[PDB]
Amino acid sequence: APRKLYFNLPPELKDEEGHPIQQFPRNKIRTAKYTPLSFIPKNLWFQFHNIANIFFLFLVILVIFPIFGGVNPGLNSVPLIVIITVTAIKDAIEDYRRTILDIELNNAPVHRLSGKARFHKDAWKNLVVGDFVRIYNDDELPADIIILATSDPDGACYVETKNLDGETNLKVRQALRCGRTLKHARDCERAQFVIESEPPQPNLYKYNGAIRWKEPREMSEPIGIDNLLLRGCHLRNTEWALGVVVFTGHDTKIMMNAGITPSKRARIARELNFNVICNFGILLIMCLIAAIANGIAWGKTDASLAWFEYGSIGGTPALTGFITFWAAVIVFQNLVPISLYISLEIVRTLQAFFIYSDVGMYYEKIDQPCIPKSWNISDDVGQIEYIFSDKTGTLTQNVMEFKKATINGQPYGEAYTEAQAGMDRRRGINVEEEAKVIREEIAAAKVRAIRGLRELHDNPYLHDEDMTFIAPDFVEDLAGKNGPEQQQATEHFMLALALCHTVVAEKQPGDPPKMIFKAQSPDEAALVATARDMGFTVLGMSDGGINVNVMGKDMHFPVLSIIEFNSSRKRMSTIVRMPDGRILLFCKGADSVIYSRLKKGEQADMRRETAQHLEMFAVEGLRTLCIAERELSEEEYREWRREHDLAATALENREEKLEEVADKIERDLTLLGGTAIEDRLQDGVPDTIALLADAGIKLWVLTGDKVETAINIGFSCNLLNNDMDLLRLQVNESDASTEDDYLQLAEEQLKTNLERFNMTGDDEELKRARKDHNAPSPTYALVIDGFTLRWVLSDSLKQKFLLLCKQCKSVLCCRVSPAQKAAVVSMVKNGLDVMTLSIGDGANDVAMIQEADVGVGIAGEEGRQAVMSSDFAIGQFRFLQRLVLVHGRWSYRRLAETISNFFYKNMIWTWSIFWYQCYCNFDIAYIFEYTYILMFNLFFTSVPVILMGVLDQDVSDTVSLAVPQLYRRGIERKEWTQTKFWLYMIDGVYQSVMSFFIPFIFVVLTPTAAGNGLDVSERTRLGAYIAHPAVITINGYILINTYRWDWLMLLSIVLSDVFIFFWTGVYTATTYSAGFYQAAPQVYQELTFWMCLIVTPALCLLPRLVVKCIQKQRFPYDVDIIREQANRGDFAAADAAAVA
Amino acid sequence: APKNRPPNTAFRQQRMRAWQCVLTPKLIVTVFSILAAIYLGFGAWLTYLAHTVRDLKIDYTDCLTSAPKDDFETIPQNHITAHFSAKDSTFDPYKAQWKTTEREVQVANYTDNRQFCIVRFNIPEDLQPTISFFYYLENFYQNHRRYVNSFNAKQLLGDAVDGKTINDSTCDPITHDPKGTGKIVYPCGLVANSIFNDTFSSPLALAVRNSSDSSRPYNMTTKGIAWPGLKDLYGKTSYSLDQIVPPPNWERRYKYGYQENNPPPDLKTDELFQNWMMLAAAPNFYKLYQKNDTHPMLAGQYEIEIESNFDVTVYKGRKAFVITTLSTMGSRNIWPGIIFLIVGGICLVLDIYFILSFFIWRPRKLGDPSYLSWNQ
Ligand SMILES: *[C@@H]1O[C@H](CO)[C@@H](O[C@@H]2O[C@H](CO)[C@@H](O[C@@H]3O[C@H](CO)[C@@H](O)[C@H](O[C@H]4O[C@H](CO)[C@@H](O)[C@H](O)[C@@H]4O)[C@@H]3O)[C@H](O)[C@H]2NC(C)=O)[C@H](O)[C@H]1NC(C)=O
Ligand SMILES: *[C@@H]1O[C@H](CO)[C@@H](O[C@@H]2O[C@H](CO)[C@@H](O[C@@H]3O[C@H](CO)[C@@H](O)[C@H](O)[C@@H]3O)[C@H](O)[C@H]2NC(C)=O)[C@H](O)[C@H]1NC(C)=O
Ligand SMILES: *[C@@H]1O[C@H](CO)[C@@H](O[C@@H]2O[C@H](CO)[C@@H](O)[C@H](O)[C@H]2NC(C)=O)[C@H](O)[C@H]1NC(C)=O
Ligand SMILES: *[C@@H]1O[C@H](CO)[C@@H](O)[C@H](O)[C@H]1NC(C)=O
Ligand SMILES: *[C@@H]1O[C@H](CO)[C@@H](O)[C@H](O)[C@H]1NC(C)=O
Ligand code: BEF
Ligand SMILES: [Mg+2]
Repeated sequence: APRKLYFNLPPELKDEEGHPIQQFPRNKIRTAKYTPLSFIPKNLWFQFHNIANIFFLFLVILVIFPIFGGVNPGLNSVPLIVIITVTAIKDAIEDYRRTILDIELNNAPVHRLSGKARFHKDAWKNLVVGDFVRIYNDDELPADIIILATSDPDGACYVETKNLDGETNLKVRQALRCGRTLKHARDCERAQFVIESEPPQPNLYKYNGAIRWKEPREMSEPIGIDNLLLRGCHLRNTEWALGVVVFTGHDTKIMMNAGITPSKRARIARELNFNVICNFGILLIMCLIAAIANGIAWGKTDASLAWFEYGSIGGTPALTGFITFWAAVIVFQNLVPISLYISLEIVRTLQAFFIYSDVGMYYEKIDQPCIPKSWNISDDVGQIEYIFSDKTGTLTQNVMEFKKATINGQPYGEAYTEAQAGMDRRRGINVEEEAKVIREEIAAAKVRAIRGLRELHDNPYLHDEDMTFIAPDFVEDLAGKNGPEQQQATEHFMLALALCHTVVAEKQPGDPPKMIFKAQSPDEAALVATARDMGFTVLGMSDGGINVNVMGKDMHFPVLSIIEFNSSRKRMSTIVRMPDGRILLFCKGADSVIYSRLKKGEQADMRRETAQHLEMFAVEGLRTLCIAERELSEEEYREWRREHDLAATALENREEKLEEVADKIERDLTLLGGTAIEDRLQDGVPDTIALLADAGIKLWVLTGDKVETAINIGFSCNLLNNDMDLLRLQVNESDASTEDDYLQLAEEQLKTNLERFNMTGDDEELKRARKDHNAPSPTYALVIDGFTLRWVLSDSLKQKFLLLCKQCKSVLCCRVSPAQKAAVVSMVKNGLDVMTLSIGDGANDVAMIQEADVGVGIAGEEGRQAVMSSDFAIGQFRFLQRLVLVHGRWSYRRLAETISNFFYKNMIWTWSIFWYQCYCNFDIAYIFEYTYILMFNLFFTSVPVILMGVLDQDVSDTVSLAVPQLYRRGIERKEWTQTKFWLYMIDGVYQSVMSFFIPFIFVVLTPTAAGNGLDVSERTRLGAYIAHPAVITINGYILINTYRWDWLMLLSIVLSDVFIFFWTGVYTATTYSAGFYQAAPQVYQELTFWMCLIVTPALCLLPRLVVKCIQKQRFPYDVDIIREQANRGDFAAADAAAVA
Repeated sequence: APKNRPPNTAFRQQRMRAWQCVLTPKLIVTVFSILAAIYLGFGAWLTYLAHTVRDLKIDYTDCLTSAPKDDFETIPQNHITAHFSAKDSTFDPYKAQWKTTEREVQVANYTDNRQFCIVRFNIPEDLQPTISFFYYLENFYQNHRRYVNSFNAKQLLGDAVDGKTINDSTCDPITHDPKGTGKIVYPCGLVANSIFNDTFSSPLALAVRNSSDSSRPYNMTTKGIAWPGLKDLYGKTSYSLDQIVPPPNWERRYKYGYQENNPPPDLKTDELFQNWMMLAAAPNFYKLYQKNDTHPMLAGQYEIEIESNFDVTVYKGRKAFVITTLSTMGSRNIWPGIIFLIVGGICLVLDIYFILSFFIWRPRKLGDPSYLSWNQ
């Protein structure tokens, strides 16, 4: 919907009631799943995705017909209404927590104006399209805004796009040419102009429009991205950016890549749905048996029912069989258990709570624990592989230091990395103590280097523990030791690192004034911040060029010219007239960009040593840079400047002429040295990645940042390695290539790569790849940018692509778009039958997060655009190991055991009832006194199984991090199979047989077994006789199946059994019951009661006890052996170390 | 200061005290040992118990069917089930004579003619007190859905409820007057309708030639035969005797209705009615009729007069009577002993096999990193 905007008369072609066309969304943002006005129908339809609720609602409307057993009002209609209401209450509370953080975000302030005559503070929601807006430094941007002016002239603002695109540098944006002159806050009400725009597009780097600035008659200024401040971009290096809001709501490219928090479901719910259907099938089969047998027995003129009972429930045996069928369906309702869904909701909410309250995942710097936002999915985290990950936000803190350098063929690093620490301590060498002694050597070298710097000129700007380039050899080489010429080399190098920059310097008064360096990228910021920590500190450009404070004495340099950085240049230069009279050109950039611009046939050993050292550094994960110099000539400089400003005057094709003239001066050079800046990871990220990869998970880093920084971070995190072939799928978006040739080139690359993996995507090697769970060949990585990714994700290549990505051990996407992130996640999620986690920190990440099975956000303080739409909200990447390894396999095993024991429980109950029906001509008569059935699943047995589900843990909080291989059992989904379900149901049927036919034998195969001799063979006394041992049996089986018998579990078992005894003994002491008038004194005080009470639980729990003990001894598990190990010892070290 | 710090309790952090229930073979051997011991002990106990009691069951449907009219013919062996330890005494069970007779009896006014059976059964040894006397009804289903909810509670409690509430209650077909009038039946259900109608006349111990007088009536009572709570449930009626009538089947007993000579029976004292109106569970139930707590029945050729008022072969059912003597366990039930012995025996054999396969045979030393399934 291509729109238009007017600023001070509307277009009469859209009149009153015709102008509201182009209806623009409200600037509010809804990540909540439910609105107040439409929460009820949406939530009801969501809860009914569980199929059993259909059966329960039908069974509730079926008891209204007053012909079957139980009357409708309370007994059968209270449970459904209460369950639906408590489920809706839980979901509404959860959605309201999401909504309260949503409305906290929506009230963020923005200086608004087109009606206010001043930029008064307002909120985001109050931003109608076409309203002026002022923005200040580091302000999150409310909506997609076109620039109109800014603080400094020439229109240059900086945007940190790290939230939308993983690029770190402050991208420059230009105010449009005519209109920059509105500096004031109220000189906008005479700014009469018109905006033309285009329909909203999710492509980030494609946008176009126009302006009509009304002696001026007609203007037109196309506006690419260079006039578009996006929404997640942070405004920097500018005091105010008086923009205008063009997009709002979900028109913005940040929001156009998400839905509205598509509600996820826990992937156990679906297999549980199939199991519910199978149980309903067996329910109908048994009810049909009941109906046929009841009709057959009721259509006889020889049974004692014809004489003594004048009856039929209908004037036919067929009709009475039909009535008995439906009545039995009422009685055997618990084959499809009603208490399953409320029990699972209660267990999942308690597990989400326990996740929320774990200090082992509490991050101090942001003051929040691992707050879960979807309490349904707490078990899926126990099955996932394919942890897709952002790079710029999650992995790397995005603080860039200056570690090493190689100048005049001499390296100065003296540095150590936790990455290398893990890489070495994984093998047999350098296990534990070497880390401590090496860090001690680094601390010693640091203090000695600071001492050496102090022996030089006094540096007030230098601050200990504010420096990372620690090199004592550098200090002694700059002092003069080891050579009179090497001193000159290092001095000139550190002077070059203080000359080629463009950083702005600001002094912070007070204690010895630490100077701050505002740059265009943290790269040159780290460069200069180290170029002040070794003398040569920098000052402002005081009307000439830079001022360098070299060794306590100031030096004023006039800067002749500067050629700024670019994405295509890959290098940046400056010519300066040094105080020694001669002018000098410095040029710093990529390693492979300067090696091309070098005077050939010189410094062979120097250049080859620098090459090998930069190879070492780039393998260690550092982002290398080369600096080169050339002694320019005065006449050469002025003639190059005349060519330069001539190319500047040519208005058409100007930039290409400037790039052409700027390439005639940077050819002959020489290599001063090579720096090595490090983009810092987070803490424990290499260890987290090692641990996860040992568990079975495969990690695909897919950033939106450049292709070589991705490989750098893949080397740091130890994803990549030095023994790894590289697969770079590339279709160079060759200019104007025929599109189909794109697909043909991509197909040939895919075909040769699959070949060499010794296969191809023939669709037969996919059904054999839907059933394989093995760590792939560990010597392969796949680097693929967005373009090649765009073309391999279209029709059929996808399949081939999948197989490719399944064989290579690592994957590193690059410059990938949010939509393409989601497309890769969906390709691995749907093309395979596998679970999927996505951890993120931004907009691209919100698209990746909602499409994955489990969405994890990082609270990276960049505006929680990807925290308000995630499953979980972690603070750091290192807590992901705690989450997935502890609260994942735990939760998954817990839910599996809960639902298995639960099916067993309801099976034994209803099949005991069914056997009794067998003994009464299938005319459905309760044996359980119409209150045992009412209170059984509620009081006597619910708490033991819910506790087994909520607070059971197999190994430990630390033995699980110590042995991650156990997580493999959750990868292949081996704890909730379809043979545990059937084995538990067969167990339930057997135990029902035994737990009914033992007490029946005891008290029915003999005349009144009651000691003093009286009627205890009654229909209800036998009910108590088989309903007390049944409760003890069910609670014993729920206890025998657990691993950690603790305070609460045993307490709840004891209270449930004592509570059935107490409830009987209390309810049968009044006349209100009249069937149980005094059941306690004449059932308890019998001896057959206690004999059955001690024999049926053993006779029911003995087969699985035997199976369990043998299947622990003769055949083990992995968790079995890890618990047999961690029992004695072998893990007390980790425990004692962690607790203190 | 950080306020969102999750409380470092020992419950929130899942650190509660606990016992990791590892199943090492020093824990399961003791479990199976103690289970085998306790269950073999209780099995021996309950077997001795179910062998310390002794009883005799006699079936009498062929009384009305095929018993003779004047001579004491013998009973076929498929009717006598006698569990008596001291076998081969001067008397031996499995030898009982029986004879039927149509007899003109009186009840209130009209002297109706019923049909009687007379059974001469010999018990060979004494049985010490609390000798009970049950009747036994095969193929009689009290446990039907419509049957077990068919009575009024307040009426049995003793009340004149109404002519409307009783009229539409769960005792549908039998709650109003069968004849023309609109009287209301006193016990309005079909559970009180079908009460057992036979009548047992107490064992007249024939002359054992010790006290050679012909009659030795072992006087067994039919009072204090149910739980006192039942007596707290029932009560004499408040009906005016005007609007109540036996429902359809007490007619051959109240051949004129409830009147000043045949009055409505008070239920707090009619204990056989209290035994009947507590619904049995199986179709082959027993129910208590008489007892005696204070004197031992001696070995003798006793004789019982069973008025066979209940026509039971009409639906292929069977009826019988038993004279069991009790113990602390109950009556003679051989199955608890055998079940306890079987459970104990299987626990013992599994204990033996486990101690063998975990101590003497290969023990599979604990926790070795060879079975870990990621080390193969
Ligand atoms: C002890 O209990 C048993 C069982 O309750 C009882 O046997 C029953 O006697 C009644 C009659 O008193 C029988 O009911 C009759 O059945 C026949 C055949 O179906 C019907 O034809 C009869 O209806 C006629 O007679 C009715 C009464 O006069 C009239 O109202 C009606 O209009 C018809 O003319 C009547 O329904 C019943 O079938 C038997 N039960 C069995 C199992 O045979 C026995 O009499 C009781 N004895 C004592 C002393 O209480
Ligand atoms: C309980 O339900 C029955 C069935 O509908 C009601 O039935 C009938 O009640 C009337 C009213 O008393 C009886 O009539 C009396 O009948 C005699 C005939 O013998 C007549 O001469 C009298 O004038 C008087 O009408 C009728 O016989 C009776 N029928 C049956 C089959 O029971 C009964 O009224 C209901 N109870 C109450 C309290 O309403
Ligand atoms: C058990 O039966 C014996 C049978 O003798 C009863 O003893 C007789 O009881 C009556 C009173 O009911 C006395 O008149 C007789 O003199 C007693 N006879 C003898 C020989 O003692 C005894 O009372 C009955 N007890 C119970 C509890 O029923
Ligand atoms: C018994 O009494 C009732 C009423 O008191 C009477 O109708 C009946 O005729 C009497 N019995 C005989 C045999 O007359
Ligand atoms: C048993 O004793 C009662 C009470 O004295 C008496 O009415 C009854 O006739 C006695 N039984 C026999 C068979 O005499
Ligand atoms: F902005 Be990112 F590292 F996807
Ligand atoms: Mg990010």
